[PDB]
Amino acid sequence: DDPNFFKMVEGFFDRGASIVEDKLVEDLKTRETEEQKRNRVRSILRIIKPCNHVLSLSFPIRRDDGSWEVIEGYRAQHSQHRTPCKGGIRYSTDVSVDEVKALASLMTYKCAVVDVPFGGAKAGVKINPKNYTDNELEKITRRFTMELAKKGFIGPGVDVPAPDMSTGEREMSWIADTYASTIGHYDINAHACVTGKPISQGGIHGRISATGRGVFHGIENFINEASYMSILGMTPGFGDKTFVVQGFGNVGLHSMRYLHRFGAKCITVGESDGSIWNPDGIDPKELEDFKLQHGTILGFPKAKIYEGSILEVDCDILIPAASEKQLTKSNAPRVKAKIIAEGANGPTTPEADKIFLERNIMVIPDLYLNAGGVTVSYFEWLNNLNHVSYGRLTFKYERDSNYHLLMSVQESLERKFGKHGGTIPIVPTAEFQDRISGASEKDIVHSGLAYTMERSARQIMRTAMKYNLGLDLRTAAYVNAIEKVFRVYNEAGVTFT
Amino acid sequence: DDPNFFKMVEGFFDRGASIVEDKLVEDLKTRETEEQKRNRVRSILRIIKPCNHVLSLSFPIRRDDGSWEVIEGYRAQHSQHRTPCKGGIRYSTDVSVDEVKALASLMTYKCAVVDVPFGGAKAGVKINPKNYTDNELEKITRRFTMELAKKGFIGPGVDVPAPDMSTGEREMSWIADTYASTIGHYDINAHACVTGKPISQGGIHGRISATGRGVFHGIENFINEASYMSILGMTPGFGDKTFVVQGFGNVGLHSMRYLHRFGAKCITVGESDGSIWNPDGIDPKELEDFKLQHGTILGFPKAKIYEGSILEVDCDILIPAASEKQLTKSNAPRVKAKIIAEGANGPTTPEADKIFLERNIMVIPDLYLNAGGVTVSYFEWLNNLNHVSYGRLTFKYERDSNYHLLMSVQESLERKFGKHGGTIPIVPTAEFQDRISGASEKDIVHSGLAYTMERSARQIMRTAMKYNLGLDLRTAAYVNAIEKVFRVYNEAGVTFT
Amino acid sequence: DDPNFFKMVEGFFDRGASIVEDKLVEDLKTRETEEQKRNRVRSILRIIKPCNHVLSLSFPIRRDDGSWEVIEGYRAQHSQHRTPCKGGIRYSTDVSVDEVKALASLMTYKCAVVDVPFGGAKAGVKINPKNYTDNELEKITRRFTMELAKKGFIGPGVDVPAPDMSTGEREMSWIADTYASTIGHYDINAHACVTGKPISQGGIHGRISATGRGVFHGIENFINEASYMSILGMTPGFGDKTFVVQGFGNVGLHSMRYLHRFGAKCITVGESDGSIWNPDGIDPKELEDFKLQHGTILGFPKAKIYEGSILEVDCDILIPAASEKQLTKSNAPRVKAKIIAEGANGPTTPEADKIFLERNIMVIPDLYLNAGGVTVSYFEWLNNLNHVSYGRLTFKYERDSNYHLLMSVQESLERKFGKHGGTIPIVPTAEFQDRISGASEKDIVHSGLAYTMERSARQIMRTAMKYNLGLDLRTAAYVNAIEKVFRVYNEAGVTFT
Ligand SMILES: NC(=O)C1=CN([C@@H]2O[C@H](COP(=O)(O)OP(=O)(O)OC[C@H]3O[C@@H](n4cnc5c(N)ncnc54)[C@H](O)[C@@H]3O)[C@@H](O)[C@H]2O)C=CC1
Ligand SMILES: NC(=O)C1=CN([C@@H]2O[C@H](COP(=O)(O)OP(=O)(O)OC[C@H]3O[C@@H](n4cnc5c(N)ncnc54)[C@H](O)[C@@H]3O)[C@@H](O)[C@H]2O)C=CC1
Ligand SMILES: NC(=O)C1=CN([C@@H]2O[C@H](COP(=O)(O)OP(=O)(O)OC[C@H]3O[C@@H](n4cnc5c(N)ncnc54)[C@H](O)[C@@H]3O)[C@@H](O)[C@H]2O)C=CC1
Ligand SMILES: NC(=O)C1=CN([C@@H]2O[C@H](COP(=O)(O)OP(=O)(O)OC[C@H]3O[C@@H](n4cnc5c(N)ncnc54)[C@H](O)[C@@H]3O)[C@@H](O)[C@H]2O)C=CC1
Ligand SMILES: NC(=O)C1=CN([C@@H]2O[C@H](COP(=O)(O)OP(=O)(O)OC[C@H]3O[C@@H](n4cnc5c(N)ncnc54)[C@H](O)[C@@H]3O)[C@@H](O)[C@H]2O)C=CC1
Ligand SMILES: NC(=O)C1=CN([C@@H]2O[C@H](COP(=O)(O)OP(=O)(O)OC[C@H]3O[C@@H](n4cnc5c(N)ncnc54)[C@H](O)[C@@H]3O)[C@@H](O)[C@H]2O)C=CC1
Ligand SMILES: Nc1nc2c(ncn2[C@@H]2O[C@H](COP(=O)(O)OP(=O)(O)OP(=O)(O)O)[C@@H](O)[C@H]2O)c(=O)[nH]1
Ligand SMILES: Nc1nc2c(ncn2[C@@H]2O[C@H](COP(=O)(O)OP(=O)(O)OP(=O)(O)O)[C@@H](O)[C@H]2O)c(=O)[nH]1
Ligand SMILES: Nc1nc2c(ncn2[C@@H]2O[C@H](COP(=O)(O)OP(=O)(O)OP(=O)(O)O)[C@@H](O)[C@H]2O)c(=O)[nH]1
Repeated sequence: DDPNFFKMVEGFFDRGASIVEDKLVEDLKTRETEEQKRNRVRSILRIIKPCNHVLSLSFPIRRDDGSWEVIEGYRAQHSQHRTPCKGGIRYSTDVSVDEVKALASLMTYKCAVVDVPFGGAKAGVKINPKNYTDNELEKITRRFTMELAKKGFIGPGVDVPAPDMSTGEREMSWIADTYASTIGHYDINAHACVTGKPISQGGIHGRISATGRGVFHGIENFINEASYMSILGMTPGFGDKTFVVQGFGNVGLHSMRYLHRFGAKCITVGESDGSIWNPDGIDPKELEDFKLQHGTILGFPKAKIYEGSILEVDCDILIPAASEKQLTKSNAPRVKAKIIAEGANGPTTPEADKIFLERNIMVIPDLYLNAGGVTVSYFEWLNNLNHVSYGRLTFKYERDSNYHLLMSVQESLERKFGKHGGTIPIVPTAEFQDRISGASEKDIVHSGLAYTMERSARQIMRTAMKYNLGLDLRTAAYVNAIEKVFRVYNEAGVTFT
Repeated sequence: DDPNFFKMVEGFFDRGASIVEDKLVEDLKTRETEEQKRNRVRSILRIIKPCNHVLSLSFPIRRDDGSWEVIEGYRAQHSQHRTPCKGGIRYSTDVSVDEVKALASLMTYKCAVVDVPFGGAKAGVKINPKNYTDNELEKITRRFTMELAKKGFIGPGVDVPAPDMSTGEREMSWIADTYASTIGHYDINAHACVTGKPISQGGIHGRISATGRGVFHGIENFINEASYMSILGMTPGFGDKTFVVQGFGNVGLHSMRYLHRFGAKCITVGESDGSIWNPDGIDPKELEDFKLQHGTILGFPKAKIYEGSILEVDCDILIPAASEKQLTKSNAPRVKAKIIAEGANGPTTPEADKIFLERNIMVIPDLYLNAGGVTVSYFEWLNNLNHVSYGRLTFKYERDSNYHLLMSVQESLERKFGKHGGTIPIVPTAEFQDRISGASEKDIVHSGLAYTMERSARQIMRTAMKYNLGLDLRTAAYVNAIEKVFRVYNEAGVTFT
Repeated sequence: DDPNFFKMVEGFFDRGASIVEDKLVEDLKTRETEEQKRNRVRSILRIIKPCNHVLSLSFPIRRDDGSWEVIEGYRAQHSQHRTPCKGGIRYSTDVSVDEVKALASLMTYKCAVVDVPFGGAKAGVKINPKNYTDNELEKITRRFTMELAKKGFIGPGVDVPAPDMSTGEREMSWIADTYASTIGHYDINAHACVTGKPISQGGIHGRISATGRGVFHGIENFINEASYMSILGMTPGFGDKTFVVQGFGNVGLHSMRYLHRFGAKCITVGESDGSIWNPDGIDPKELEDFKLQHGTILGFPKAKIYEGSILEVDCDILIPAASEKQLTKSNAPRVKAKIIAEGANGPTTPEADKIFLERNIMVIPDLYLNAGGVTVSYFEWLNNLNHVSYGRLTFKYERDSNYHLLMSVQESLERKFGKHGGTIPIVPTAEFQDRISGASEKDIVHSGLAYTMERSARQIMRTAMKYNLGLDLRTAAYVNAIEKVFRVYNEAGVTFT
């Protein structure tokens, strides 16, 4: 059980088309024959599936010891029905076009599941950042954008890179600075070419913790749904149950704190080295220190090394957040859990899905969970496309206008019950007192994220009941994804051909 | 005491770096040695200080008598950490690269003190507009932009000119029309290349009086601060004290009315010709007529000519708003005032500062006062970048929604106290009645300006206490300025070098 | 014996580097250590070898029956040391990135062997032109350029497509017309984006027969070299020996006529269907008719069907001109020939080379033979980059000036021997009479091609003796190729890295 990662995501898309194909002909309003309309649907589905562009590079670089190297680099743009196309830049010696093509596809559907205006994209670099000088990573990241930009694969109108595995705000700043100063110098939207930038360079409050909140608001939108918890046989709530984490990195890290702050007791955590198992809870603050002190989660003196993979650890909510294809046909029989959230991108093989549906354990699709990161990188790309600190124009104004609603209510009452002259004191609460001056930059993020992953969780529930998919929310997700991208191709007069 | 105007502003920047350098190493989070980190700070400070681009021109023109002339023209772009770069266009026979370089620097800090997304810039033209036909000024202004545009010094992504000395809305319209019709024709943001345009050409309510409000809200934010007025030995309030004005032009003019309407009695006013001294108040309306009738503030029959410079006149609030370096080591001993506001750009020599701190008289930095003009020209550049009359989308909607808050409150009460059926009339006040339909174009200006210069006045107070700078708010201003521009260079991975 | 076609061409490049590496260190003039210089050479060699860009596409098309299809399309740009990059566009259901990458590499060396200023490139389309309407091929070819152009893979400054397998002047006209009218409309060099265009659309006399002349002048430059014919044991001349042809298409066709007109008796010919064997000669005119009448070379009533592959036919000069990898380890033992020319691109597997060197049969590298086609498509790209019919400016002038050389010689003699008054008639010959008006468009082609493949044949001979490669001219060719591309990288300061 190790399919070509692109043949796998295609496999999910397949079961999606196998169910939509019927409810999609009846919504096609053209005037043709029944079979003809189906010969129209299946055709458009064959256009969605493949990637529309897969660039492939090679970089002469000069390492600090003067020697040269080549660096294969990739970038796919899955679909063009929606511009621009976002997608992270991954640094790993395990990246390939067969991987990038699929990760590129997912973000075409992630962005469709959470209603974000972007096509899919993804860029890889065969590289191990743990090997190279922090000068060499600059000469590599800047060259990698110099190559893309001149071939039309970076720019606020075509593609928007983003952080991903083994990349952070450090790299994303090198990109925005190279693009702004070479190609899109005159363009007013220069700095808006990448997301995940540092705050001082045009970022957004909580771009790092963005994905974590995703995993959080996702789990919350289901744990607090009794219709499934009655099936899974658990309790709506967090402090009553626990969870584990694969891949203590950005997702895994912030998936903890936001899920740790509400009573859910993070049992264990692991990484490429080993596992750290404590059935009583690990402080996400303290462990975060060792990643900056001891280089690994190992040695953590408030837990122990675990002779076994996290995926088999007894818990309540499994969260693979480290790499692809981790759960598989050989790990599925030994999960011993109830819910498998997904921070990583397609961490479950399609063979293991049936076993999970068979074992009666709910799998929440990665299309829905790690989509939080996108929906915040959208606010960033949209922040620095308007050139204004959101809400700055109307801080002093909203603060005044609200002080005149409450006043008018007061002045109005002091004429009806004011016969005694009694001063009715209409004053804000503690909560409203914060929201007087309006929506600050952080407020729309903590809301626009919690809202985007509210509508999405419904549209997934609303579908899985319409088609009776039970706990295969994944298939229900692709249905909502495919139905949306279809109406774009259908009405667009797909081509000039 | 007549330093090179660029060696002067550098001198202020110096005393700024001399205090930040310590509290800035500890905020640098890189992993190096102490001395190394200081070898990193001082280096970045040497990058901020100089101008990154100083163009220099020469114009063949054809005067109306057919003769040719050359016209030296300058433009500096101080820093590029923030695009675009705004900066006025000054017409004076006293402009030079040594001047423009410094005025360019100030606006890099002005924009940093009031948190406005622009680098600094400034453009000069060795010219005397009082000499040339109002046709020749067009052939000069249009040629001056034709030259800049083709070399990448005008355009909504690089630079945005603005009014300044001896230029008004007349000139700024010639620029926007030349740029829109030659270089950026196809660009959607063509007309957004300059600010200070006429309203019919995309201006903003009160762009002329914008700078005056700055000087006003600045003074107000300090006069109403007892912590200093206890030191200066005066009273928080305006009608109890007076003020004078140097340079009756745009700043000086509107600095009067907005400071005249609140009881502060404008004692005198002067210009290149002479002074007009009346210890009982000059009507800013009446005097404004003579500038359009008698060509000068002289002859004003409700005052007298003053055999002396304004800077020595007895008053309470001195406002130099005419030119640079006016106060100096020779004028400082004879100020006879309490507060010296600054409408002009660096009207005080650094030598006179010590004398002012010694004489125990508070000097409000020009970085803070005339920054109002920028913060409104930002709203303009941001108005005509969105292509919509701000608030037009939601006039009829907010008006309705507010009529349903007040109604719901009424309908809610008529069920609790409505046992008598008594019609509770929840109706807006007089004030709220204006703010029903929402934020109009003028409302955000009168607020966004009053708000921007609220946060700034605090950050300056908040610093001058943290470092104990007493009344040298100027040094406190640069500290806040330098700390902000530093975090941009620091995190940006300053160069690809 | 069926290596990955890119692992094969790499294999030749390898044996090339294995011999140059020594004679290339001594020509490196930098000041380093011996081993260091070798750590510099091997590094640059690792930069040359891989492709710098390999795009990959997918086309929604609308077949005439209304159904949709996807069409994978590829394009590689091997190297960028020389812009633009030429390369054909092949239509075949057997194309893939693993093929295009190598064919792209060859043209980086072809162009280096014949000193033509282009990097390598190649574009494929998984398609069978024998299946689609001649309308559908237009909707496919135009879309394929629309996709490339917007991503910077067509244009006289980056890439220049050209005819190749299953494409002719029909397709190349659709490309030039689509590019000229969409992307490079304003560009003055629009129509110069592709070569192989029809004459009326900016072609060159004999662009079709261009490659054939290549195969001809190549063979001639060796057959008339006794130094090898003494080794091979044959006779310098054509009418005394015969030859066969694989792949009667463009190359194979015109390889016949130009080699048929000089006595060499074309024995047989074959194609995807079958062979046509006549040991007495096939009229290239008559057989050309059946390709336009009977759809195949079969049925040709002046020969017979041959139960066997051409590659084993007894002859004197074998010319595979149909596809890749035709000769191989299984066909090498049964060649029964003396010289194997190569019209096709790498039609010989590296394993069969040793067998050919062992069997003492000379293999002429495809790098040298089919390079004629490029050297004419260069004249085209250079014709329509100058916007003038070459030689038109000086037809009437050269005709006059020559009539004054011959006259002056006459007038000069009629003073020395003119004592008798005898009219010396200095008049042109028959041959010169043609070349009076100068170099017409066709003359430079028939010369610039015959000349380009003169210098190249020497530099290959001049190398194979310097290094004693005997009859492995192929390895001698790559040596001259690598030595040239190396001096470009070496001196260029290879990167900004
Ligand atoms: N971080 C983000 O912004 C986003 C991340 N994701 C997904 O989340 C996943 C992880 O987040 P990242 O930020 O990439 O974390 P990261 O970039 O910090 O690295 C993940 C960590 O997991 C560990 N790990 C990697 N492979 C492993 C394996 N096979 N077994 C055990 N441990 C392993 C590594 O030590 C690494 O520290 C990624 O796979 C990505 O697909 C998706 C969207 C946004
Ligand atoms: N290089 C570029 O083109 C960049 C452009 N931008 C744009 O600027 C706007 C900034 O808004 P926000 O940062 O959200 O406001 P904000 O109030 O969130 O500002 C965040 C930080 O930026 C600093 N800052 C503000 N103005 C500055 C200036 N003129 N110079 C140096 N530092 C300054 C402030 O001190 C604050 O610490 C964004 O909308 C973005 O579109 C932002 C970053 C880089
Ligand atoms: N007006 C604006 O939009 C802004 C102005 N400023 C600063 O405000 C100052 C004045 O405002 P402007 O609009 O330029 O005024 P303005 O362009 O109307 O001219 C200033 C007036 O002051 C008088 N004056 C000039 N030099 C003088 C001297 N040495 N002694 C006595 N009188 C003199 C002149 O007669 C002139 O009428 C300028 O120096 C400029 O740096 C700063 C930001 C924006
Ligand atoms: N040349 C250009 O490209 C210009 C573009 N603009 C853009 O147009 C927008 C206009 O909004 P505001 O002026 O703030 O609205 P507004 O309500 O403030 O309009 C101000 C004046 O413009 C006049 N006006 C409005 N639409 C007009 C039209 N179609 N033709 C002639 N006059 C008209 C109105 O009568 C009004 O007196 C701005 O956002 C600006 O971005 C503005 C000026 C010039
Ligand atoms: N024609 C040109 O302009 C140039 C051609 N070449 C090379 O010359 C070769 C042939 O020239 P083209 O113009 O492509 O000819 P073409 O495009 O007319 O087709 C070649 C012919 O050979 C036959 N053929 C193909 N594969 C075969 C196989 N496996 N067995 C038997 N017969 C087969 C086909 O029936 C076809 O008619 C190509 O492989 C190409 O690499 C190289 C440079 C320029
Ligand atoms: N669409 C475009 O931009 C094209 C531009 N060109 C340029 O035009 C130049 C033409 O030179 P050659 O064709 O080598 O000269 P040529 O003497 O070889 O002309 C070849 C044919 O073109 C025809 N022709 C010449 N001028 C014409 C015109 N104004 N309208 C229609 N047909 C005409 C002639 O009758 C002749 O049959 C080339 O240098 C090429 O650069 C050529 C073809 C297409
Ligand atoms: N690595 C790390 N990041 C943190 C930590 N605390 C907060 N952050 C991030 O830094 C940002 C600033 O935190 P706050 O000032 O508390 O604002 P906030 O958004 O209310 O913080 P949260 O509610 O925890 O998301 C947050 O949005 C988080 O994304 C922490 O302890 N460790
Ligand atoms: N030169 C000059 N300008 C004026 C005068 N009165 C108003 N203005 C400017 O013209 C604009 C229109 O004035 P109003 O209709 O009163 O609107 P406003 O913003 O409430 O006016 P103010 O509150 O005085 O700023 C104002 O914003 C001022 O900038 C005046 O008497 N003389
Ligand atoms: N298919 C085909 N093409 C031909 C034939 N004869 C000539 N051509 C091509 O058409 C062009 C015009 O031929 P010519 O007028 O004889 O000029 P040319 O260049 O002297 O012809 P060649 O010397 O045979 O190359 C030639 O350059 C050939 O490329 C032919 O019989 N069949």
